[PDB]
Amino acid sequence: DVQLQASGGGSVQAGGSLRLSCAASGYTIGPYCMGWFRQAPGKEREGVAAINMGGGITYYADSVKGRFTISQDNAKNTVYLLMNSLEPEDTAIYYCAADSTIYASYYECGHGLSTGGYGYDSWGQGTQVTVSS
Amino acid sequence: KVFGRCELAAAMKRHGLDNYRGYSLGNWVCAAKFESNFNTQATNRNTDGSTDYGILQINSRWWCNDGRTPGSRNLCNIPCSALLSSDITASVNCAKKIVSDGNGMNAWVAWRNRCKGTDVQAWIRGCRL
Ligand code: NA
Ligand code: NA
Ligand code: NA
Ligand code: NA
Ligand code: NA
Ligand code: NA
Repeated sequence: DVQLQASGGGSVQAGGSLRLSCAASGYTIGPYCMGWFRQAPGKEREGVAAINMGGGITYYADSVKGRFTISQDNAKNTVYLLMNSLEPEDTAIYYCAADSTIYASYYECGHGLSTGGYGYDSWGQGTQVTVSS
Repeated sequence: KVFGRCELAAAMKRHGLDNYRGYSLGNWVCAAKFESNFNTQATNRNTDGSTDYGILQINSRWWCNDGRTPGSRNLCNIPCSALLSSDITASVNCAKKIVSDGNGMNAWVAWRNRCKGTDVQAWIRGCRL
């Protein structure tokens, strides 16, 4: 039974930073991918950042490139999202996500980021991030 | 070795892929077509330093050992080079390990996109099986 638990986030002033972390429990092998998605009020959920647990290659949505850094600790099945230079526009519910499929051939975890989370079968409950104007 | 379609179908059936884990033979021949064009020596280098090997392009970060990415897994417990052999036994055995538990042939994206739901039996049509 896969379970993703995240912590961190909260409120901050524009220009500030927050660090999100997420721990997967219930896997024996994998996940293959872990990532962050977010959903602002009344909007569609969108991708933020992803990482291959196998290899650490990272992927970012154009909206956060250069400001956010995603990282992993493969042995502990944990992923982190360092968010610098936050802006009011980054306010949203942030979701930790994982793709549990152990692909046969190489798979780029950034694929799900723009295809509405395709492949990401497990999701956290959601963590609020609020950035003051 | 570049296998002929029926020749590969025949070899996969001899090694037990026909109906393995709910997948009729054509599924496997079709996956191999879109992964390697039936060439056992096919390899592809990925950005993380891993490499995909063989007729089914099995990845070295998880499934086999080539020594190039220290600390990676070797779930099939074989040297990746065995997956480039003209004898497909190692590729077949490792493919059977890949499709186990909740991991179906979706583990092969090309199979999902080019084979899944198609008339896969056409890949073995006309073959002396
Ligand atoms: Na709405
Ligand atoms: Na891991
Ligand atoms: Na998945
Ligand atoms: Na491929
Ligand atoms: Na390996
Ligand atoms: Na299996």
